[PDB]
Amino acid sequence: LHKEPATLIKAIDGDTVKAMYKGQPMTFRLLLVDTPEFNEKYGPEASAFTKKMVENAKKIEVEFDKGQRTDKYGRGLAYAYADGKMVNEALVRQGLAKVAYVYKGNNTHEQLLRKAEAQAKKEKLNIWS
Ligand SMILES: Cc1cn([C@H]2C[C@H](OP(=O)(O)O)[C@@H](COP(=O)(O)O)O2)c(=O)[nH]c1=O
Ligand SMILES: [Ca+2]
Repeated sequence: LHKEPATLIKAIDGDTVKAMYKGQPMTFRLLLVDTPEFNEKYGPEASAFTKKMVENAKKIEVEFDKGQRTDKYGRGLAYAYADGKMVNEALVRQGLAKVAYVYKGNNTHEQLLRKAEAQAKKEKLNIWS
C-alpha cells in the first residue's frame, strides 16, 4: 500500500474525518475499526482523541487498501496517518475502538490492529475496562 496526501477539513467523530483528497472534499471512514457513536459510552472520548490527532498533525495522509475504496454511503475507506502515525492503530491501542468490519480483500493491516487490541485489552483501557 502507499500513502497519499490529504488535507484536513474537519474531524467528525472517532472514526470519520472530512479531508480534501485530490482536491475534492470527502468523508473518510477509517478501515478495520469501530469507535462508539458520540452518544454512546467512550464516544466523546474517541471523537476527541481522533480530533486532537488529526488537528495537531503537520500533515495527514490517507492510504487505501487493495479492495473497495468507497463504501455504500460514498465515504472513502482508508488508513489515516497523522505525521506518519496511523490513527486507526492508535484508536485501537488506546481501547477507543474495536477491530471491526474486517472484510476479506481490504484487510492489509488486520494483524497490526489485532495486536494493538490485545494490548489494550490486557491493560483494561477504556472500552476494555
Ligand atoms: C468500516 C466499513 C464500514 N462499512 C459500512 C458497513 C456498515 O453498513 P451499515 O450502515 O448498513 O450498518 C457501516 C458501518 O459504519 P459506521 O460504523 O460508521 O456506522 O459502514 C463498509 O461497507 N466497509 C467498511 O470497510
Ligand atoms: Ca462507529
